Amino acid sequence: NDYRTFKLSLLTLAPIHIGNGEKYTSREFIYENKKFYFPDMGKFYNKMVEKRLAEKFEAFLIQTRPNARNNRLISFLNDNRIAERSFGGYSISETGLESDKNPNSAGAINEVNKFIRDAFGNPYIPGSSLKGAIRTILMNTTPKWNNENAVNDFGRFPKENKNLIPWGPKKGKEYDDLFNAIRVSDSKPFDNKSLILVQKWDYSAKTNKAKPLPLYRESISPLTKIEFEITTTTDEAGRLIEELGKRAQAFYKDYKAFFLSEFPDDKIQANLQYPIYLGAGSGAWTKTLFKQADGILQRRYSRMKTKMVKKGVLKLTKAPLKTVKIPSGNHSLVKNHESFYEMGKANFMIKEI
Amino acid sequence: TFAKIKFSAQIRLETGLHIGGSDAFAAIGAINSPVIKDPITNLPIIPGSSLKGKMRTLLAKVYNEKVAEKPSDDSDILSRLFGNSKDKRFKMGRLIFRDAFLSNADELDSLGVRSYTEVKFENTIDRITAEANPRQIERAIRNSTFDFELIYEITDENENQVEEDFKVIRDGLKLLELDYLGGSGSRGYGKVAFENLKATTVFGNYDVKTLNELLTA
Amino acid sequence: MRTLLAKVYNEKVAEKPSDDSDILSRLFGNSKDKRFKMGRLIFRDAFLSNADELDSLGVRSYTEVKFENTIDRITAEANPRQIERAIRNSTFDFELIYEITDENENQVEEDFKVIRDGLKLLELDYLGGSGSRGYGKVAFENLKATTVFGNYDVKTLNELLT
Amino acid sequence: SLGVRSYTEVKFENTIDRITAEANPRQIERAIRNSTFDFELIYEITDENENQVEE
Amino acid sequence: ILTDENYVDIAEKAILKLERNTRNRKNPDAFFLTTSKLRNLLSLTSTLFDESKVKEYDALLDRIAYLRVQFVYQAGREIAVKDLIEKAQILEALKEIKDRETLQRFCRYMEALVAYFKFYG
Amino acid sequence: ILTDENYVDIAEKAILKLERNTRNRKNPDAFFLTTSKLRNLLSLTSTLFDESKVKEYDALLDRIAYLRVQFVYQAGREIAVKDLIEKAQILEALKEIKDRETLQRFCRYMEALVAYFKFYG
RNA sequence: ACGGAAACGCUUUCUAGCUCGCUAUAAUUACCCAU
RNA sequence: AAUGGGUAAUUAUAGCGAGCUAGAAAGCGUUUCCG
Repeated sequence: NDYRTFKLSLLTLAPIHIGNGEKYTSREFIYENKKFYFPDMGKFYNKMVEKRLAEKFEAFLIQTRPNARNNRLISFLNDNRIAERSFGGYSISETGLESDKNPNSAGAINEVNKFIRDAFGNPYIPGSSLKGAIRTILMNTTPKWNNENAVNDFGRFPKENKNLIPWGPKKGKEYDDLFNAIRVSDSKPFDNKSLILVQKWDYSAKTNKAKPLPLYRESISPLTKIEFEITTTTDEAGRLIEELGKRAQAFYKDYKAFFLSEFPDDKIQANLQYPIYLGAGSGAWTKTLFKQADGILQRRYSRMKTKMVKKGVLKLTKAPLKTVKIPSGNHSLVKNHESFYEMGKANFMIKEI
Repeated sequence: TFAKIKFSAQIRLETGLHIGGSDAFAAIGAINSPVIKDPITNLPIIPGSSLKGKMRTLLAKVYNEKVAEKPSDDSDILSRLFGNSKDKRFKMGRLIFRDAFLSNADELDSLGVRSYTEVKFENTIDRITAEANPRQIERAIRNSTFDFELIYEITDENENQVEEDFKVIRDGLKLLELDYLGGSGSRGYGKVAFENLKATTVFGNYDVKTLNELLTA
Repeated sequence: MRTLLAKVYNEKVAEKPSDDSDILSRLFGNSKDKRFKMGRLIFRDAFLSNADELDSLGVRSYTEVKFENTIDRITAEANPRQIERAIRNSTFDFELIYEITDENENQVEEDFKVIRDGLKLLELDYLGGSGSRGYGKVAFENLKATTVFGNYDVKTLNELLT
Repeated sequence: SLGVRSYTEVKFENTIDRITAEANPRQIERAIRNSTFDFELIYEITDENENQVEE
Repeated sequence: ILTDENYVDIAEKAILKLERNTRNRKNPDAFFLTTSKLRNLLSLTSTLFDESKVKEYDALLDRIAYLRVQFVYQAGREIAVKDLIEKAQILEALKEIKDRETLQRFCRYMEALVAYFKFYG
Repeated sequence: ILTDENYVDIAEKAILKLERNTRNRKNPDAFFLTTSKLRNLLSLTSTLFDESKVKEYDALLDRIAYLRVQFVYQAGREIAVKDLIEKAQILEALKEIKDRETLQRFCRYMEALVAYFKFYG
């Protein structure tokens, strides 16, 4: 009876991609209609061996063309007159903002990522992913854990002192383990049709053109309501969960103070709820207790993909424009044209039972 | 007078539980933390020890005043049903937790199932410097329904209590729904439901008509 | 199988195996009686019958090791166990020599109410080891009686082993 | 060559004392199964048999 | 060809035959093949090694034939992978993969390639 | 090389040759190799030591060849394990593992390494 | 016409009771490359 | 400038590795033949 649950009604106000660690490469999707289709490529290969095209198909996956739509899998169907859907059935619709808006380059996307799913096929946001977003809010807005952390004591600096929040069995003394007493459950498995497959857009202060990037994360469409059960046992983990309305705003206000300053206000959008950042999006300042990582964090990229002289680069999408119209008037949901959202910007509200 | 009482509940998952083992020769870039399977059928199972370890350790905060340091210090309502090795008369007490193997072998199929165990990639993200540390753990899939087969054991010592020793069974079948049935538990991993309980008498001609109707509240 | 049958046929709590009643002691034997030694039943060790049938299937080794830590009650430590146990569908040849002494009289049919019930309690209780944590669930199948020594008719008895 | 390092196995058993349930272990040594022992029974024939060498 | 005895020292000698970056002697002996490129080939094989222990061969051979697609496609572009599959006889090892024991041998042969790549790196 | 007489004092002298944390003299003499890292190598060998007592050598040598994968992969990353397998001659001991008696000797040689690690810790 | 003859080292006995493979862990980071 | 491509990291980390009860317990230690 010491348990007391919560209902974190997560509302996506941004493209949110989560998980699965694997990717559909190029030549593994067909742009037949104005909707994508991701077959089972073992089942695709078995039908095509029966249609006697396997030597042509391996000769298809070696030669490039100056055009790009003839280097996708739909050209192998039209040059050999394939007339069935019939494969490992998974298909999403599209918007037109996936590829370059110009028609010639349309449907020539490459290397989409995947979204985490169960073995049934219906996607969900897992509880392990939603809990890592809560932990950074609970990291950065305590004054006791955001101290001079990340003592290496050996070798190279990136070693965070993970033994700063008590979590182990800790022999002799009594088991406290705060994060054992915060128990984030998974989502309900929602539908495939809220997936829009955005691409990542980098935006810096200098070089004001927002450069494209060939990431093609299949993300959740915004304005989708996803609920979570978060059950807490003890008093200390009990109090830190309804406090999140004052913790996530205090996180984001400290996170508006830099990396959301020094930018135009056009690309950044409003909050309208309690803000939170899920995975695979704006990172390294959201997936980071950020005050002690700024000096340290840029050491890892003295490379060709060099992290800039400033803090970092803004992470952006191009998703279809929607409004909520919840305040007096239609809430404009952006401060620009041309469909820029920032990736991973979620919102929630919390309530017991 | 001697009697045995069987409880054929059905353990249906909502978040997929991870009762681990260790495949010692696992692989690189594969499941480095598997679930325990049935050794022939390779279906994921729930052992009775993971059930009995979560029945007792959740009823040791409810039906145990002067909270126990060891399992030998349980305050002799819990030791009467879960056994107590440091006692003259409580060794092997009256409950047998049979393993819940699998029931819906072909009801999970015709929903679309490649394998009966899903694989989840999980990534300990270092907060400072954003280092990544992935892990791949197995889970029994969402709508998997297991065969709970708890067996009660009536001697001539049981007299008045018989029925007192089922509210602790009914609450153990209820305090675990508010918790996880093992697992990398904090994140999801066994938020489980104990559906359609049914007590029957499998030996000794004992009546369970008044016994069933206190398991439906 | 004695202690399961001890809870049915004693009428008082026997503090010793010698204090079991005269229906247990004339099957399992008693040492304090000079009349119930050389007990009637002879139990032989059960070996793997289906060692070839567990071969060519999804199992490789005939024993699987189960990893089983405990959790400390107040400090939540761990202490990992590795308890070996036989795999699921192993089938064991079981034989149950009963010796019809000339003093048996009409007790032969009373004993088979006891042995079958001893085989029916083992299908409800466990068989060896950590039985309140699983590890039991023994099913006796293909129960039938044959006369390995002559001059007895089990035609009206194999229906009791249905 | 059917690898056996010592020809006598050691079987571990116990006793569960009734009403106290405290075990009482035991280590009894047994010759292993496919040991084959040579048996020689000798029936001696004299003139005092008189057609009893088939009974 | 690779048997249950020699599927590791073939894989060790294969990694040593990968020609290094003899150019640009600052931080020398680096391979043209890179780590995250090789793990793409392993993630193919180290999900059949899991499913072979659970499923049979005949309900699984559709993904096995698609390895011959992937190991050619990943090596048809970005020529350092073609340097692997010609030296480490990958495409020849997929010719003989007729059983679960050989499926679990080639999927384990790829893990020896990732091991000595990480060791000699 | 290790025989039935010397497979323990070789393993004792191996652990003493592991270079300590000479840096950071608060709680000194700690090893760069850690306990839970070493047990990953033992769990490999202390499941062949069980199956060698039950099975024959020829129906078991596929997992034996994969030890040469694992002891290189676990030592190719996180260099403190490479400090073990160069000092404790692990990869040389896997060259001579042709019989059940040597398989039960190396799998018992690893247990002496875990023993003196726990003792000198 | 053997310090011999006849004599089962044997009867009864569960390797058993207690024990969660658990604890912490966003599949994520970086922003270019080819000509 | 357009075009065509993604690329590089980490692949589990740290802990426990069994603990405690019982360690044999009841009988028979010669009987019969014999003077």
